Amino acid sequence: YSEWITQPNVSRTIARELKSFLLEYTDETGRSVYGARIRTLGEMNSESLEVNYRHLAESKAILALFLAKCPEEMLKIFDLVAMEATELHYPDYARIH
Amino acid sequence: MYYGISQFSEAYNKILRNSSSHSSCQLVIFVSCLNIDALCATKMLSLLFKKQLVQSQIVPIFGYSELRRHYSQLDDNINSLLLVGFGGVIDLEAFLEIDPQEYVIDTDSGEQSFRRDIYVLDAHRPWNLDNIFGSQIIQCFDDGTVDDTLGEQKEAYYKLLELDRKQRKKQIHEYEGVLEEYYSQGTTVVNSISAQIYSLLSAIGETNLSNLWLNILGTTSLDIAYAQVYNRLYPLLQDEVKRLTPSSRNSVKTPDTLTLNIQPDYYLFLLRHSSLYDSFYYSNYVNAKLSLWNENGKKRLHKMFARMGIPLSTAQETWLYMDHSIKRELGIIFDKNLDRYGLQDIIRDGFVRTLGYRGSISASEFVEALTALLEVGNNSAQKLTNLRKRWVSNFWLSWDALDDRKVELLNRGIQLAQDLQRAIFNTGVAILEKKLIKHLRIYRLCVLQDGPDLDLYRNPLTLLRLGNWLIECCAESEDKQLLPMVLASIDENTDTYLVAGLTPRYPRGLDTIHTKKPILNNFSMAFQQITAETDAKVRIDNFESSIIEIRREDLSPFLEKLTLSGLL
Repeated sequence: YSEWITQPNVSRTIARELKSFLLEYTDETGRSVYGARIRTLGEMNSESLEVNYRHLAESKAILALFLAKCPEEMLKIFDLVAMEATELHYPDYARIH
Repeated sequence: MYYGISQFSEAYNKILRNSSSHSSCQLVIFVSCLNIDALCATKMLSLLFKKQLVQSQIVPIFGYSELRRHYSQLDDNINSLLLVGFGGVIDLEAFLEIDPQEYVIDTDSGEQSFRRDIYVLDAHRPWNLDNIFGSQIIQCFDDGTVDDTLGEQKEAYYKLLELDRKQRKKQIHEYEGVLEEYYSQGTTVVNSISAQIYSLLSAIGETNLSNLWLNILGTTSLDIAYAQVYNRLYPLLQDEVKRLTPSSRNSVKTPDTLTLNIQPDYYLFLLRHSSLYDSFYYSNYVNAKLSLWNENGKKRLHKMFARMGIPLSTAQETWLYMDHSIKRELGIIFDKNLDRYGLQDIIRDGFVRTLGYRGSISASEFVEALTALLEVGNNSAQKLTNLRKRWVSNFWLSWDALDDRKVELLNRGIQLAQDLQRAIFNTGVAILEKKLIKHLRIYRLCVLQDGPDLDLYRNPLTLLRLGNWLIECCAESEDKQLLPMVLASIDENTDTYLVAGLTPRYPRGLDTIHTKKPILNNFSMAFQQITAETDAKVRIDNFESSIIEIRREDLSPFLEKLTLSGLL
């Protein structure tokens, strides 16, 4: 399993799905609560990026199981997707963190 | 047209020859307290006189009756008295109650020589012709701009002078109607006193960098009161700068070298010498645009700051301590972001001057420091005389600060400006959250009863600054139309209310034609009307008609009359 996750091809596909549900997946609301946390943490000017682990299993859950099994690499992927969301919602919020 | 623009130099030479006595002083200077442009003009006159070595006494005044009693104190031999921007509209001669026949020496051909000749340069617009033309002792410097436009009014006034029949009666009545047409008009200013003073200097050709610099400062002071006038005079100031720019280009900065630049300025108080966050924080225009008074204002401020990508702790730290690597890029960053927020109109070119390695100081920063030093540099009527003395002292302190060597005093005024902006912000947010404004659809009414700094607030300039901030806040709220601004403050030491009647003002950047027409302060006429009948013992001795001191108990009937008054 971990060797399969190690493939950067798999990692990039997961990155695509991660960016997809990050803003596109607006669970139970007309707006993505994760997108709401984005640029709010930007306003807070912090680095945490809380997820709650929910709306993840609720969002097709394959990413959820993948994380639960082999986190570290897709945590790094989450950090990357955080970078793109960062500069997206707040341009220039890069190089702050 | 008592004094032609070109004839200003001729009048100046006449004043010289009248007071051409190095042995004996024949010149006295009377200046309105609490006016930046007045201080600039006084500096102008002082430098001119020290060029001519003419003996002179300089006196700061705040009250009209103070002017009268001082004039009583004055010796008749003084053939030269100058007035700076105060009382021009009111008939000073009537206020002075002078007899020209006493004053005229050798009436005969006819010439009018007086042992005291009083020359009045006024910034106020109504410009009473009888004040201008009733007495030759009253010497009025005329911009011409009002005077030529007053040609119909001037000829009507002349006809009234001639006629002292039904057809002639109705003609006189029509002339009186015209008088009332330019009467009942809220006085304003269209000419920064420094501007025409420097024009006269150019006529004499004695202009230096400092003269133009001080003219810039006076105009910048006028900017908030009349933005459009500042904008109109701005190209003239820039052109004169070019006229006086040194030939040397981009020379290495050395302590001897002093340079004044025309570079983009951001409508943030003390921006260079304060931080970024704070400069945004107490900026009245920024506050009104962002509603910073409320918590959501702060939220939006943090959002926009992060939009520039500026780290917070970096933002609250001072501009001077900022790394230049970001400091250079700031302007384009705002260009990219302010527009997205609509805050782009705040960027505009300004005059910032530097000397040696002291640093560059905005003219806006300079005038803010001057205003601060004026405000807080230092029975009940006796207490009010004490406050007038302290205000004169603050005037002298600001005068002294204009000198280059008192950079330390300038920094003190800077600190006072920071503190005053902070306190004004606190008071404004307090009244806004508590909704202490109570608009009566004739005028938005707020009053000061509780809270600290009322002693600071009863200082007229502090009240004026708070009024400007609240006018800016209301105007940026375009949902509610422009309405008169009335503000009343209490002093427990005097136990009577302090009132200033602020005319409504368009938001900055409002170049629409309906915003081109200025607003006239109906407050002044209402106050004069109340003084005329059923007066509540208000004080109008102050050179500002809008600012009025009233018994706290008698203010409620005053408000009732204001509601009754239809001119508001």
